[PDB]
Parts: sequence; C-alpha cells; structure tokens
Amino acid sequence: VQLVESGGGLVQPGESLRLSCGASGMSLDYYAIAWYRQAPGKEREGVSCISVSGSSAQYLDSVRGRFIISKDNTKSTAYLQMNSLKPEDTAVYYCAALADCAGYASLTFDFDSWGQGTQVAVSSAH
Amino acid sequence: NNIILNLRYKDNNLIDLSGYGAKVEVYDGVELNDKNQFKLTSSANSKIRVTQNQNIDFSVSFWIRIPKYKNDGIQNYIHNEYTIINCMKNNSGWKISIRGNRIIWTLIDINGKTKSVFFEYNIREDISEYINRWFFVTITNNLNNAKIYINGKLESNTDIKDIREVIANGEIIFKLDGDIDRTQFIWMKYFSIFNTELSQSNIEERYKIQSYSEYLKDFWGNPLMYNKEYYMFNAGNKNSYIKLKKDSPVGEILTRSKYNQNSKYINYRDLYIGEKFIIRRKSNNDDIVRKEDYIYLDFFNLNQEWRVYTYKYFKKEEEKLFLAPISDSDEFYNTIQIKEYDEQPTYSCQLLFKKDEESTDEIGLIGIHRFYESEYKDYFCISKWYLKEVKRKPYNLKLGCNWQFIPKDEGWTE
Repeated sequence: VQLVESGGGLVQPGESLRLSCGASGMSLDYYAIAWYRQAPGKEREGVSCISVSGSSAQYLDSVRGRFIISKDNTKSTAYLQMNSLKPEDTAVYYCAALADCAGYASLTFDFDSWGQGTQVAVSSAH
Repeated sequence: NNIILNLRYKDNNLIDLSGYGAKVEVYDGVELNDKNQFKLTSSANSKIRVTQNQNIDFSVSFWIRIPKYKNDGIQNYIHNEYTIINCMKNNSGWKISIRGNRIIWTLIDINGKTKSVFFEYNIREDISEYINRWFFVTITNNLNNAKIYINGKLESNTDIKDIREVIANGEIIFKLDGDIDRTQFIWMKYFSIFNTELSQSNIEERYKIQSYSEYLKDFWGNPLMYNKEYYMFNAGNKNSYIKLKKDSPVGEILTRSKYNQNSKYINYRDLYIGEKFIIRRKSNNDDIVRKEDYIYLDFFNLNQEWRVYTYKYFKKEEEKLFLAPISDSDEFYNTIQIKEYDEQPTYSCQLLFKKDEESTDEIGLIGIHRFYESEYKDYFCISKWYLKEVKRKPYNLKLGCNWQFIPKDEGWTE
C-alpha cells in the first residue's frame, strides 16, 4: 500500500510538466486526491484537490488556470498537469489520498520526514 | 431573573441583553465568534469597555479557558499576577485576575481595605480537567461571604464581615493588565452579573443550561468538527493512546509519554500523540458534528486516509477494530453513529456501530480491551458489553467507551 509521486523535472518558464500520483495496493475509486508543494524552506502549501467523483476541483489561487488536476480510476493514478510554469512553482510536490477535499489544505502531513515527492524546478536560461 | 448584565454575541458584536442596555465597546483586538466566545490578548487594543447604567449582594458568572503554562516560563506563570476584568470607581470596586493556575476575586471597599477568594487548579495532574479547557465560574457576594463556584460546585468561601460597602457603578474593563508575556491570552464566554447572591441550586442549574448543545464538544470544550485533525483520548484509560500496530491492521494501545524536564512545580501527560484521526460526514451544512450523526472515523497513515472498521460477524463480546484503506467491503461495517449517553455535562462522547441507519440493531461501542496473544495486550476495540452499561443511571464517566477528541490548540504546547 504505497502512494508515490513522479513526473517532476527541470524546465523553463512557460513550459509544461505532468505529475502523476500512483496508488499501489489500493484503488482510488473511493479517494479524493490532494497535491501539496514545499519549497526550501518556505511554508508548505496545498496546491490542488480533486473529489472522489472527480467532478470537482480546488486550486491554490496562484495556480488556477495554469494547473489541471485529474484522476484516472482505471489506472489508479491521479495527475497534476502543470502548464505555463513559473519560477515560483519551484518545489517538491507531494500527494495524499483523502476521503474528501474538505479541509485538505490545512492537513499536517509530515512530508519532510517521510515524504518521497517529486521535484519541480523552473529557471530560464537568460 | 436578578440579572443586571448579560453580555451576548449579536451581529459580530457584544451586547447587553439584560434589558438595561449597558453600552458595550468592543475594540479591534478582541477576537469574537458566533459561539459567544471572546479572546483577550496581550495587544493594547484587546479590550472591552462596558458602562453600566447608574439607575440600577451580587454575583458574577462566566465561562473561561486559560491556556497552559509554557514549559519555559513557569517562574513568570507562578509569580506574575495579571488583571483580566476590572471594575473601579473612586478607587473602589471589584476585580478578577489570574496568577498562573490561580483565578482570584478581590474586593476593595471605600476605605481601601481588601479581601480575596481564589480557585487554584492542580498543575501536576497527568490529565487535568481545567487547563486550557472551558469551565464555568460563578462568584457570589453577600454581607458576610465571598464564594467561588466551579462547574456548579462550591470551591472556596472566604469571610468578609470586615469588608463593607463597595462600589459597582464604575466602568467594567476587560483587558489583560499586568506583567504578562506577549503570548498571554484568555478566552471568555457568557459573562453575566446578578443583583443577588445566587444559590448553589441556581448556579448548578445555570451550569447545565449553558453546557447543553445539539453538538458534541472536543477535549477542550469547543464544538466537535468534521474534517479536522484530532488525537484521541479515552476517559477510562487516561494515560493510554491508540497507534496503528506495525504490520498489522489493528490499533494497539500504548502509554503516554510525560513531561520529561526539571520542574518541581509541574507535571502532565503528552496529548499530541497516537494516530491523527479525522471525522467525515456520511452525507444524506456547517462542519459541526451533531449528536446522532452518522460518521466515518478515519486516520492518517502516512499520506493515506485510512478508516476504522468492525467485522460484521464476530463471536465474542469484544473484537479488535479493523484499520484499513477506504473501500467498500461487505465483510465489514464502516458506519459509526456518534452518541451522548451522558445526561450530565461532559466533553466525552461515545461511538456506536450499527448495521444500517434505519436498523435498530446495535453491534457495539468503541472502547479498549485486553486480548490474549499465544501475553496480554490492550487493543482498540468494539464491545457488546458497553450496550447495557451506558443505559445505567447515573451515567458512568469512567467507562472505556468514553472518548474525547484533541485537536492541536494554541493554549496547549508540549
């Protein structure tokens, strides 16, 4: 029973990246998926959360319209599509499987100490 | 009914509902909520001024929540007395204040003579009923005595035949005043004043009335919430907590760590430990958990929300609860109805497993039980035995099926 992040990378402003949140041992048919990001050594923050049904999504105000969260039950993986990436998006991204999106942003997962996560960095060549 | 000041929350403000319309000034530094709670902080603008109408034996009642001492600032806590409520005119009147674990009531007559009466709560208990938890204070004064009541029961009775006429006309200031730390604050709720000496009977009735709610409360005395992290407390096993057993789908019971530093004056058991639980509604409009609600009890296992289950068909009186990922299984029950079997005020609640909402069939209540391996160990459990016990009167506060939820709170640091 593992829930693991991948798909991070290093890119230029404006470019795209697609994070995946893969569930092993269990199925996301009952789970609402949340994404969090933490930059060193800033406050960790809730990024997005998609409902169990997948018809409702929540976004951090600074990523809305750039990021798309989705969930594929048949593959037991959920995605964070990250478009128009900006330097401020540089972070380690972590995911969690929740009963419900309500209250997601203020949950206190100790990602730092046991999190795996996937690294995202945005920097221009100029 | 003998009430001459009744401070209550209306329209994001505090208003005298006594009928005498004292004016009430709530400055910007006073935090207010629609649960009638207000907070006095260290800030200069954290203050409430009320002016009594002059055309008006007396009592003061209110609920208070006093944060825990810091494990760093115990000396300041024990020695630095600070005002919270002051009522002075022509250097006469009354005043409530706090020095550490002591809440004190002082009178000062027209000559400047002084008497006092205090309630001090223990600061060495493993689990305290007072520290950083809402409790009810009532102070009564007549010709000869000043009494303090806590939660409806008499605690102190000082003689004041010496102390005569005192002035209560003056403006009442709610304000932390003394050599306080920056982080010092106080929560207050339902402040009232009476032109009579209340009887033990009146005070106990008021205690029950102001305790009642449709909703359950958390360990601190605040309303119990959905979608909020809680650690779990068992009132039948105070120093025990639940932990998911490594490589087994069960919750083992462990003993709480205690304060582990050098102070002659203080002791407590750690509260922020064991699994982080969370309550989820089973839907059929605020996030408040009400009595008879059907809920899911979950907890966080790394980055996964897991859930508390019971086997549908088990043999004995008691069975270990099943802890596992959220999923539909017709081998397990997952729906919990949260209860309040206690007729008397408590922050405990109980957790009933049922077959379905519409069935009157009861499986059992969540508790803690000893089980035999191959040795003997406590586990997070369901028991059918609780079903009859909770029906007994008076309600048994010490039953293992009494649970309380402890969220992180700024009044308690460990």
